[PDB]
Amino acid sequence: KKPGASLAALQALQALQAAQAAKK
Repeated sequence: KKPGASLAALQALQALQAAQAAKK
C-alpha cells in the first residue's frame, strides 16, 4: 500500500498549488 504525504511533502505541494504550478 502507498504510504501518505508527509507534512514536508504537503508543504512542497501547498507551495506548488499556491504557485498555480500544480492543480488544487
